[PDB]
Amino acid sequence: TTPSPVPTTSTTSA
Amino acid sequence: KVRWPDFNQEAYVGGTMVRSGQDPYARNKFNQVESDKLRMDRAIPDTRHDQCQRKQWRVDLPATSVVITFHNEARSALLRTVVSVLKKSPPHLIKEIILVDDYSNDPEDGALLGKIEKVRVLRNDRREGLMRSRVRGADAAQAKVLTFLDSHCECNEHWLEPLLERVAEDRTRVVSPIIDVINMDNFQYVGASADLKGGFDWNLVFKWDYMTPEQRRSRQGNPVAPIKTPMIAGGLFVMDKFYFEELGKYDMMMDVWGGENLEISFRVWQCGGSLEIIPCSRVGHVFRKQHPYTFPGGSGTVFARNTRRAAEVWMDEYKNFYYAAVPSARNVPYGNIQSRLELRKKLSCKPFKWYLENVYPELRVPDHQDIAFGALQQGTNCLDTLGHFADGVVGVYECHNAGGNQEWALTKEKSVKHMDLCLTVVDRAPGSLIKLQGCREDDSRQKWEQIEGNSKLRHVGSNLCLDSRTAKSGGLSVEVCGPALSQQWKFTLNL
Ligand SMILES: O=c1ccn([C@@H]2O[C@H](COP(=O)(O)OP(=O)(O)O)[C@@H](O)[C@H]2O)c(=O)[nH]1
Ligand SMILES: *[C@H]1O[C@H](CO)[C@H](O)[C@H](O)[C@H]1NC(C)=O
Ligand SMILES: [Mn+2]
Repeated sequence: TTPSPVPTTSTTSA
Repeated sequence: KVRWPDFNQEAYVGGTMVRSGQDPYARNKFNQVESDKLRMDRAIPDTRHDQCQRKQWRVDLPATSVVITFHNEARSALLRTVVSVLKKSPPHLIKEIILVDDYSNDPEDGALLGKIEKVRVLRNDRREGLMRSRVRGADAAQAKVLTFLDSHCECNEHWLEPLLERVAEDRTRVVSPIIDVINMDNFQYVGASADLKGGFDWNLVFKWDYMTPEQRRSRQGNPVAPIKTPMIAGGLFVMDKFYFEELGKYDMMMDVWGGENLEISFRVWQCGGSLEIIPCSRVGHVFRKQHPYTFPGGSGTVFARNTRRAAEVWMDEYKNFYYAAVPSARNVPYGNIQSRLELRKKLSCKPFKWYLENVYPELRVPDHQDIAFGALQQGTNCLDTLGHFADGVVGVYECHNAGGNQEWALTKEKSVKHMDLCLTVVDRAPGSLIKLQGCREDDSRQKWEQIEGNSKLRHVGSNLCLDSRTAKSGGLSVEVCGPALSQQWKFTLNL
């Protein structure tokens, strides 16, 4: 169970 | 009784310092040495958009009661949270700060802060968890508006007024700042991308979603406009106290941490309110990688139980997609939910389908005949088109939970499908790369099946399994099925 994650996302585009 | 600038931070933080030579991360899962080096009123950069500076507020905004719960917080971080509220908020808007000490080991962590102007301390006689602690604080609150903050936050310039302004205008709005990042290693305060908002996958674990191109363009259209969001990025938010009460507070049977953001977000939207992110409001938060405290009962059992209570009340038949993602949750008892179901009925709330269509249409829903769905995972890697098209190879790539090139389904026709493309066994010789080709109904080269307790993917009618052993040399292959780490694949949802 992991805490709230730092705000990031994929570094590429679909 | 002391004004905050006169509070003796060195005496307070002093006894509880990390000992010389000892681990700065052990107690808090952030660097306490770096936290302790900072002044309680340390300057932080103003991360607000320039347009935020051109706003003026009425003096008659409703005051708030700020509720901060904590369990074994670092003294320096807890004090700095309190001081940031007191320093950066117009004092007339701070009715009180209620610290709910959730059975910390040392009661003095909270008790000593009670000497500060505005701060009142409530101590739980046993571990209650953040949901029940927040309810205790909200029940004690004198003001008409509630503000909830974590105990390792730093409020920025004019953070409060923009939130209060929204709620004063419409009590059914539940509003949050943009959450800035306080680095858990060096305690630098930085802004993240404002193109991110809260979301979740069908396992009901919070994630940050990247806005669509149209949402991003809209945001550039007015970078100070309130942003509607499907899911509160927990748990920093402002809510009218009476609305909080009317809508059913929190589910008191939820324990410790987890699930309550999901539950309140579904309840607020389905029952007629809204959730917003307010760009001109900025609060930094120490994000970490591990919880520093224990979960009585087990962190896995607790999270499942809380999440089931949310799913069983709010999600209607969509709860089955949660159980498809987390089949182990079917075994976890979740207690009586009649009080919450009665609440839902009393409030005349919309169905979960309405929430999906109107509030979170970006959440991909499985097709009614899909066999499996979501991402196809191997370790921390995911089946990935790598941006390729027909005739292209496929690969593995770190799972990012952003869908896109990692979105697949195992269809009713046994195809492994992304958009209009299907995994195709163009050459059955073991070791051959597979290819993306247009999906075709009766193509035997496009048929696959889950085997071995949904832990591998076999090409139908063969003894060939999907294998990543060829990933360095050009992509995924078919290989003779065998007991190989590189042949382990599991869909996130098994339907
Ligand atoms: O049993 C608990 C667990 C958490 N907290 C508090 O709830 C807030 C949110 O928890 P945390 O920051 O660990 O979660 P994260 O922000 O990392 O998701 C923090 O102020 C915690 O000190 C609490 O009072 N009792
Ligand atoms: C971005 O491209 C990489 C390959 O360069 C991956 O295919 C990744 O999955 C893509 N990101 C998204 C969100 O699809
Ligand atoms: Mn936190």
